[PDB]
Amino acid sequence: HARSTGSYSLVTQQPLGGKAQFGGQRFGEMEVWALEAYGAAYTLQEMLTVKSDDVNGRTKMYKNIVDGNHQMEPGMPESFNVLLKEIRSLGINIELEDE
Amino acid sequence: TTDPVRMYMREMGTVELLTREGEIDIAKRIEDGINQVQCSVAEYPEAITYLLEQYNRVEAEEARLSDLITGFVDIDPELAREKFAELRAQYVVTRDTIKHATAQEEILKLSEVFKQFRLVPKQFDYLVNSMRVMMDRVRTQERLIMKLCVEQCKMPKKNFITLFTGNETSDTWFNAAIAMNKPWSEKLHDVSEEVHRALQKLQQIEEETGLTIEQVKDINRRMSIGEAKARRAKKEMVEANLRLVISIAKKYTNRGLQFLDLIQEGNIGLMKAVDKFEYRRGYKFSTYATWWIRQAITRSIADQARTIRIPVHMIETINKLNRISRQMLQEMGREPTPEELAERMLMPEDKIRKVLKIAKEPISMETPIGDDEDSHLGDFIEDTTLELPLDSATTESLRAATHDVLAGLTAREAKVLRMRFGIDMNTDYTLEEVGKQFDVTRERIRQIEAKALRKLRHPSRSEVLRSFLDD
Amino acid sequence: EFDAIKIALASPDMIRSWSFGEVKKPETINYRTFKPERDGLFCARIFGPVKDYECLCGKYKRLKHRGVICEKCGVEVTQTKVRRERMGHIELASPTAHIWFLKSLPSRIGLLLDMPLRDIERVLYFESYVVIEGGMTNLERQQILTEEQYLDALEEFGDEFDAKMGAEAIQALLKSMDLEQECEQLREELNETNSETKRKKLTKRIKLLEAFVQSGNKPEWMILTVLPVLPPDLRPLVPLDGGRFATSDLNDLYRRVINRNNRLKRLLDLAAPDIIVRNEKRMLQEAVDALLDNGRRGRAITGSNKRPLKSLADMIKGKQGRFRQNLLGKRVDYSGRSVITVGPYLRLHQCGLPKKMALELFKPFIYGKLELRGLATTIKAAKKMVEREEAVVWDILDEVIREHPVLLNRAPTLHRLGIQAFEPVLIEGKAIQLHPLVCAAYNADFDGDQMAVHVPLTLEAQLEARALMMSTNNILSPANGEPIIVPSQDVVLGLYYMTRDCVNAKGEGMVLTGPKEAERLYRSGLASLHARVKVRITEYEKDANGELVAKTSLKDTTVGRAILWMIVPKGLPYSIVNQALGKKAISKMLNTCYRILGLKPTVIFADQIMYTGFAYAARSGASVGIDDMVIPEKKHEIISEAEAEVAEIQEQFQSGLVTAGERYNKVIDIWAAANDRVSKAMMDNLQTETVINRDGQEEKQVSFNSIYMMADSGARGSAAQIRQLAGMRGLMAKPDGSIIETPITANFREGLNVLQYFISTHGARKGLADTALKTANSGYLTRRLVDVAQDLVVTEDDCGTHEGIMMTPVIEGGDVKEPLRDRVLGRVTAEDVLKPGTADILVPRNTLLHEQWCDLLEENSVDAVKVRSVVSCDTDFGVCAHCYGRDLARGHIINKGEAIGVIAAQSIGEPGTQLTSSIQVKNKGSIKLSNVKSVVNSSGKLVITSRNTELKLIDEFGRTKESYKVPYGAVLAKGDGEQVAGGETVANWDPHGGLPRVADLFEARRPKEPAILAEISGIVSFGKETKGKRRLVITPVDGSDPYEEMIPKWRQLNVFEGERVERGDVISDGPEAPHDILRLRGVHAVTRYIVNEVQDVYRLQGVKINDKHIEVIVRQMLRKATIVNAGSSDVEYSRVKIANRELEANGKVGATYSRDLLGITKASLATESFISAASFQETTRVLTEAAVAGKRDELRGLKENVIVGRLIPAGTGYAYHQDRMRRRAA
DNA sequence: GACCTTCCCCTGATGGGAAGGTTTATAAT
DNA sequence: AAACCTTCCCATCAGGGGAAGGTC
Ligand SMILES: [Mg+2]
Ligand SMILES: [Zn+2]
Ligand SMILES: [Zn+2]
Repeated sequence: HARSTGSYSLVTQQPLGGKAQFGGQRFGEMEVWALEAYGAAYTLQEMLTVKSDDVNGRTKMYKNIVDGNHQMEPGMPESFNVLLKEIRSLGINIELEDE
Repeated sequence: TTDPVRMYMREMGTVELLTREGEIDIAKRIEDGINQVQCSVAEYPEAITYLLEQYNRVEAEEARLSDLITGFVDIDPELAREKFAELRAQYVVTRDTIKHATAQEEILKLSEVFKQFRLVPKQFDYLVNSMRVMMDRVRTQERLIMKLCVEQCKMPKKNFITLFTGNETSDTWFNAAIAMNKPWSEKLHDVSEEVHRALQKLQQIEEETGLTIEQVKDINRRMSIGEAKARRAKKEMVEANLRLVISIAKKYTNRGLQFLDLIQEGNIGLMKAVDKFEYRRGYKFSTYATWWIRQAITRSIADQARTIRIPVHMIETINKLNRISRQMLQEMGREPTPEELAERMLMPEDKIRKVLKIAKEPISMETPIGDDEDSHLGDFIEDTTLELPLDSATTESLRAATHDVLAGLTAREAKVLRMRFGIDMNTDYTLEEVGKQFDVTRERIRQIEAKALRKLRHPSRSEVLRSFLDD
Repeated sequence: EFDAIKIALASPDMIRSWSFGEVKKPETINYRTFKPERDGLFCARIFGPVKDYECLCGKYKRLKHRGVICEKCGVEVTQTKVRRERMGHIELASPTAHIWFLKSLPSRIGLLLDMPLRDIERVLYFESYVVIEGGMTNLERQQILTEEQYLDALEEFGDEFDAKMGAEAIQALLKSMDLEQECEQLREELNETNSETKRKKLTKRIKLLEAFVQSGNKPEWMILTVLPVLPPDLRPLVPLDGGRFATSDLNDLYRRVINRNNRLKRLLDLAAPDIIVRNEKRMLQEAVDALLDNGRRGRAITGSNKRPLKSLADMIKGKQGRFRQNLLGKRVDYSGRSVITVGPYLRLHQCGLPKKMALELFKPFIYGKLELRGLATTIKAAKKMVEREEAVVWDILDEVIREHPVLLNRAPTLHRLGIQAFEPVLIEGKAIQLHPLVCAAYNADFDGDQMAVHVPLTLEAQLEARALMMSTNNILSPANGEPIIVPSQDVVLGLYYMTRDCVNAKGEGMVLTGPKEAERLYRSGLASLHARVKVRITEYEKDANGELVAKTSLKDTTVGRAILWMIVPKGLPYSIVNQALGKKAISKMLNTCYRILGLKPTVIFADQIMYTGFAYAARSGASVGIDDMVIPEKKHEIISEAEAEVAEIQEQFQSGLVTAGERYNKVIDIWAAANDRVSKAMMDNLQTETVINRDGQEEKQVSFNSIYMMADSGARGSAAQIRQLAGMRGLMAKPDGSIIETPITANFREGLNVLQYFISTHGARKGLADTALKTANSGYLTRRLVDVAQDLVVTEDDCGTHEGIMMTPVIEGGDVKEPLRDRVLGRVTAEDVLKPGTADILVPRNTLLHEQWCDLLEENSVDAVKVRSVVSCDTDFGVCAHCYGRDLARGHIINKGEAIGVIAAQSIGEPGTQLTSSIQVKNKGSIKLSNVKSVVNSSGKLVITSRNTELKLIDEFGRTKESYKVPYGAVLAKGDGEQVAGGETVANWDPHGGLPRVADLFEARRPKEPAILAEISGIVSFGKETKGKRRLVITPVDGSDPYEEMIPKWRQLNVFEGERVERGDVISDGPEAPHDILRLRGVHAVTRYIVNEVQDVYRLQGVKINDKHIEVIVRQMLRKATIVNAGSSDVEYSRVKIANRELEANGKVGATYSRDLLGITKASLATESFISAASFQETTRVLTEAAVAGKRDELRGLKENVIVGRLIPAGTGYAYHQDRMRRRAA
């Protein structure tokens, strides 16, 4: 099975790992470690930024890939904003500082 | 144990039960307190002036007869015409005779005819609040006139109470303390405006409530005692019969609602059944309290069970449909037909399917999917909101194609098209809207638009745009 | 757009800041319109519109009037996505404590008042009152009382005496509390009063106070006055198939909190008694706490389902869910998977990718490249063109694949090689072709295993897949310099088959010009392949200045080795192809090729070797049949003989000559010594089986049995499987370990019978389960390793320390296990190492000890090299390139930016899945004792008196090649510094593990039977009689003598009484505690210990890993320390080491330190970044604690960055972070 | 040409109905 | 669960008016 651009989970904007073949492959922690071992940094980023999360990253990367321009515009993983919500909805206040 | 259900289950074992003695014993105490607070209103001219306004408006179609009175301690509609002029036998004997010597022992017989008319608690509470607002109004003036002399002029509190206790009406006490030559005396001429005019809202009360400033304090002084008696009795009542609420609440286990929620929503109905109970009828309290307890549990369930709240009526109707389908399992052998309950029920036929269609419950997204793996329902949930990128690219391409094509037409047609449609502009414009700032109106634009849409309908200038249509 | 993540306490007003409304009605979508209800949990007015750029009422639909709150509903028509950002709050009626600040082990509210937890828990449940701010009364400021205690207490003091009950009391107590005045008082209680008891909680309470102030957040906020709600998009109610609605448990819990708060307010305004309202308050606290963390009070279940609903905190921690299954590992687009197969024709750099897979994968590239070349009008048309499978799109796909690397991954990713980049090769079908040479690195077979593909997007990810991840760039493993690319089964078999010779092959002994003619002989069918023919061959060897010189000459060889010579590269000589050429030989040949000619030649050499191997191994027949297994005709006898050897032992036990556990060994020993007979019966009959006439003279040579060549080549069949194949297979034992006195007596060829198969079944089950259930064990170990490592990267050029660990060969017992050259290769010297003569220079201060210096130091007798290590390096938040070493896929110095921590953790984690009389000197030399006390006795010879005694051997070189230990009272026949003959017995006396092991070694766990150590020199002395345990005093020599200790008498001693014993001596026997090894010895001794022990368990089986890696873990274990004095200073080692040393450069006095020893899981606990900790550690705790302190994370590291989705500060990310951080903060 | 009858669009009525609220009396712990 | 009752929101019906059509 293989997938390039499929659906996404509602809760966390991640490629639906269902639909039994149309779903995206899982890139667990060990895979991230293997990437960390090499100097590959943009590979890991585009993995967990463009190809999974970043409601804008997927769209921008796709609109670029067709223009012959292979360049990612990394944003913010939606899972992390959801984590900020789930932590801040508690009696915990998490925030971000300067540019 | 830990769980807060244990704190409660053994918090009631303290106050011993009350049967055959307790009930009738402390109900008399309840009534003996409300009798103290009731006669407090018996002497309140504002209550008379307020009763006249709400009385004559009953004969003018505003307020119902049985909506202002629960009865008379003296369901008969004929017992009314006989107690609306016989009670005035003391109405005008003490009011216009102040012109106030013999008007001191003739106030009880005028107030006696005022305790034979049981008003509905709705207006009764307004009367209690009326006396409360009168006390607060009178008192505001005292807490004004006091701190204007003590906290400002530095006078002893006792020299204030000594000169104030007894008058509380005129200025004969204030201007008399000027000759005391005390250290606070020389500071009484500056506040002679915040204390003199202060009686304008204090002394005037006397001509409204027809009573001295001090009597207004006596009334509430005893009224508070009466209401305290009532409170202290009813709390013990509900504490005693508390166990009954649990006995009733244990009949609703899997009601989409925790146990303590049920027992509490039932305690509310227990309190309600208490406040509206008369020990005179003889009927035991266990029979009466059960109605309000069980109803405040049932309706509460109907209101807090479903995550999607449903009006009470629908809950009743659905449960009835379920009952009929239950008692017919043994008749049909397995289960009734869909259009069968239509007749057994009072409702019509076609409403059954909708009533049952909406009767679904939400499934927790954490419900593990098949294979029993950690995979849950919330993992297979898609997102049909975001448009796929394969279409976003088409949008960004059509934008440019339309831009180039429109830039191929004339200037007039260009702005007219970008106007009639919301192209690269906030909010497209109507016909006369375009004509408003294009110097020729109402049909000029109607011709320009058709001409441009035709110059684009022609090929060799539409191929690019025409490809974007695929059907 | 951000470079700092902070976490602080949530104030009841800072909550009202975010909230866009107050949810009042505990409702949802209506019931009949499916529309949100006013002030409900989904209220569009409070949170946000249902549709996109559309209001709930339906009056404003156009995208024009965006910012406007339609007075109809109050719903500002905007992006519906904002319903994911829209917070909310609830006006809680009665105060409610936050469970997290009361239930966590360091109970925040608990030691914020020094008030024990069991007291506050009684106050909350409304089962006791509590005093507050008494001032001057009979009661304190914090004191508990019961019903009857509060009864006649208000009469004594109506005013100035307040005492509340429940959450109101706890809160108001936290409000009137002075976190300032109390602090100034707790300072002296730690100053004067001794007795650690007076310093147990105080030393941690003063810290909570001062940090509670320094952060800024106030203690009253420990009680949630306003409960914030979660956006409805994070807890959707979305419908589903069939009409059923799917909701989250967060809803049920929120709805509960709202219901109960409403009920409480209704009572408070309905004039209810206390027995009702106090029950409602507790129900409210219960619901709120179960909403934040469900499973700490009573585990509030859900509705129709019995399963407990998931609360807020539960949506963060755990291997499942957020932070572990979301932010570190996510699914990805542009990927796939399939069943992998062979693919020999492929090069070592390319892999076969199925066509349809490539089409679906590169869809976005295909569309654009089509619309560009004038073949598709617009993107939509290109979609239909590829959806129709038009012919042109195949060539378009071939144009887009061209040099576009892809990534292949094997399901368990142990090491970094688990993901490797290959060059796509379009292929028909659906199977993924994989290169056989890489199957070793991937650790995959072709029995159905599946692999995943990943397509890079950025030009960067395409370059990193060519210059970092490409297959031909990863040849030698980083864990050990040995190449990870070595021929497997078929290849080595074909080569070994060619490089063989019998004696009488068709036309042997003749001569030929060279390889061309030898192949002309083989292919024609005139000559054999195994002939002993000697021919001429030109062996190139670049000599004398680097100039290639081809010296042609004749040599003795075979027709086969000479043919194989055609593949061999230029620089390599002919001696590499003159042997049997087994697996263990082909590998070393390829290794010499690599470090002689370079990367580029080695690659093509490997590919050629594979092709030729497979071809020859195929055409050699090379099969197996029933007749191949040669059952020794002596078997029958050899069996019955040892079968009757027990018939005497049986009567020996039946009469009473031997007891049970005595004749047991009588059977076991004769059976074990008889199994060698049957095993060697087929062995010596199979190693010389084939018998042929050399020119006409009968003679036996190396056998040609099909099964045996597979063994002598190492292709598949090992040695034990041979003893099992033809002869009977041993004796099994029950799970007890009771080996059965009933061995197997039948072989595998003849066939096992019913009885014998049962014990085999147990053996099989033990192996199967022990290997299967071990997966999670090794995985867990390597996981904790990576969590202790990550932040460690190579940044600093050179630290500037001469320290260096002292590298000496392992030489132990009989013979060396690993020479000094290995544990020094590629490392760096610390101090100038010289010849055996003093005042010389064999090597300067610090230089890369590559192969050259290795040979140079090997010439001399210098067996002791001072090498710098990572355990000792002057560097802050990193390491210096020199101290690490060089080891990589290249022999060059480690680059500035590679994250050595992760690669080391993997280098230890991948090999984890493989684990579970007198002395006789050998070599000639001279006896050299070490640390021994001796005394002459009757015999005149020498006897040892010191328990510890080393027996080195100073040969004519001056080195040590022998090291034996001899116990107390030994028999010596030479003495110290005495000459010995060829194996003279100079010693005589009367003698009267796995992965769970290395886990303990890393965790620094205290041993079961510790061994006391000495703290100073001097004569030791006894002391007071046996009271409870015993005593022992320390008698120093010159300095102060306050040291002593209590050692139980139930534990035997070893140290000598009236004898000097230096610090760190063996005061008793048993294992050793690393904590006690750091104090009395130092920082180098402990690391030298952990490495030497952890290396043994791996040395047992076939595992080799450079000490460097383990050194990195040791260095990460002592990153903490304890301060001895205070000094001029006002914990972390690096931070204090710089912060106090900057003022120590100033004339101000410094503060001394003491390295602490934290296990890999205890060191991963404390870390500058709190996010990285809460990622794997106990999230719920970590966040609570790092929240009260107002801790501030700047991320500075790996896992944090991958969380927020940023270029990791390492490698390619380290260069970007370099250029950014340079001008950053400057 | 007016006068009477006719033909369509706003005010506001006001019939219908869904949704809520208050009581219910043998005792009932 | 049934019984009698008030508020609100519905989506629709007599009634008014501004002109409109057609002829003794
Ligand atoms: Mg396999
Ligand atoms: Zn609106
Ligand atoms: Zn260094």
